[PDB]
This record gives sequence, C-alpha cells and structure tokens, in this order.
Amino acid sequence: PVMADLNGGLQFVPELKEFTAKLRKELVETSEVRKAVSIETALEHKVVNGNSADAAYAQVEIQPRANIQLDFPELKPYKQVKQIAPAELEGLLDLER
Amino acid sequence: LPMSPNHGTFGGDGMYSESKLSLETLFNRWHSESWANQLTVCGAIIGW
Amino acid sequence: YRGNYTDFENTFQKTVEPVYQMHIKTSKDIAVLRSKEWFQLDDEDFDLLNKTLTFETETEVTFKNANIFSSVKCFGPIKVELPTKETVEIGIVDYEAGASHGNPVVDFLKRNGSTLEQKVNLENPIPI
Amino acid sequence: IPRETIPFLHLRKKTPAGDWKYDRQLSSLFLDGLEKAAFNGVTFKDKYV
Repeated sequence: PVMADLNGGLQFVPELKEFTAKLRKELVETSEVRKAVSIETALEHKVVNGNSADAAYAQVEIQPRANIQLDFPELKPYKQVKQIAPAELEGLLDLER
Repeated sequence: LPMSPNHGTFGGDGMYSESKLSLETLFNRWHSESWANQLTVCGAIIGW
Repeated sequence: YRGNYTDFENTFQKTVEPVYQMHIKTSKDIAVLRSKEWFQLDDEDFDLLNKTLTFETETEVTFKNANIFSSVKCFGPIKVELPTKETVEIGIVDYEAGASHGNPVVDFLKRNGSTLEQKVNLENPIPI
Repeated sequence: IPRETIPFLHLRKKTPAGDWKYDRQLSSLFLDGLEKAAFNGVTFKDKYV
C-alpha cells in the first residue's frame, strides 16, 4: 500500500484552525470597516455639500430596446462581387431561367 | 482513497473527519485479510 | 418683527441639540467613530468597546444665504456611562465648517444613535 | 531535493514502529514520475476505471 502526501506543507503550520480563522476575520473586518467608513464619509458629503450638487454628477445609463430586423441579405461592393465568380460568367446566363 | 490531513481539526465537519479517518484501516486490512490480488490501496492525502 | 428681510449679513442662530446616546457594541463601530475628525477624545487609547457614549451638543450657525449656511460650529462633551450610571467626560465634539449646507455631526448622531428626551408622559392625561 | 528537506509532494513509508514518515526514495520515484509526465505526458491506454 502506498500513501501520498499531496498536502503542500499545510501540515506544518501550527494551530491551523485558529490561524485559518484569524486570516478570515482580519480580511472580513478590513472589508467591513472600509465599506462602512466610506458609506459615512459619503453621507457627510451630501449633508455638507448638498444632494442637488451630487445629483447632477451621476451619469445616465441607457437600456437597450429590441430592434427586430428583416435580415436581408448583404450586398457587397461590385468590385468584390466580380471576384467571386469567373469573369467569363458575365452575360453567359439567360437570367430568365 | 481520498484521504484527509485534518481529522476534526476545523469546526463542524459533521461526520466527515470520521469517514475520512476510517479509510486508513485499509493500509492494514490489505495485508491482514485476503483481497490483496484484487485491490491495492493508494491513499492520497488531498491538500488545500 | 413681521416683514420681508434679507438681513442675512446680520443673522445667526444657536440651538442646543438633544443628547444622543450611542451604544458602542462592535469593533467597526469604534472604527467609524474614529473616522470622523470631530470625534476627539482625551486618551485616544480609551477602550470604546462595549461602553455607552452620550453626545451633549450645541450647534452655532450663521446664515449667508436663503438656504446655505455661512458657517456651522458644533461642540459639546462626549461622555461615557459608569457602572454607577453616572456620566464622565471622555472628550469633545469639535466641528467647524464654512459654506456648509447641513449639520453632519447631528445627522450622524441622529441615524447612528438614539435621542434621549428628558420628557416622560403619563399613561393618560389627568385633568386638574 | 535538498538534504534535510521534505518536498511539497512526497510518498511515505510505514516504519516497523508503525508510523508513516517521509521516504526520500519513494518520493523521488514519485516526483521523477511527475516530471517525466510534464515533459512526455502519460498514457492510460488499456486502463479501465
């Protein structure tokens, strides 16, 4: 029987549970203080500096509407057209048939 | 065998750690019983 | 004096804001408070965690236009509850702004606190 | 593999004492395999899984 350690050294880091948990807390806290401080400095601005001066500063999003199309076929410039078929073809065919 | 390096190291596995630790008896059962020509055990300790 | 005045140049108003109580429960709570420049306590090292703060504020304002303020001062002591439920001065609210439009300090405390109203009503009015 | 260094991937060998410690030989068999598989690839022709 073979036993393969495919655990990239995690074995060695001590108190792995608590260590793990700390990283998570430090991250999550840093996120929530940073987002809570910004949401308050942002309201302080709307108070001190009016909400009508900040209202003419947001942009307007535009939302798409449906433009169903008949989808006619595309007609190329004649220059390119004559490149497709042999030049001999011009007027060879009775287009009535 | 999908083995684990962390037998109830972390919080509430449910009964995961128990399942994953039990597997490790095959490293001996291979020798002590009689299926050695039908199966071979290869225990992988899957990491992060 | 009834009538139409533009006397702005000579117009001011001082109001005594109600006491705002704030229950510092979490760690981000204390972070947001330290974020504001007007939150100014004596020992910055004070352990706000799990205490109760009160904000006894006076805001002094001077008009310069119809709606726009010329200047906005807002000051008062910050206090902490003791086990005895006494309140001790911890620091200061010290806000100052020209060309303001509103009072940021009071708005903050409004939304982020409760307003202690030294006014208690009976169950039913009792005619005398 | 340095002397006195256990690779991030390794094989283990059960001591008669009963513990599963790092065996440098086995781990070399394994890591060399991995290398050879990175450069040539491995076939699994005829393997039923």
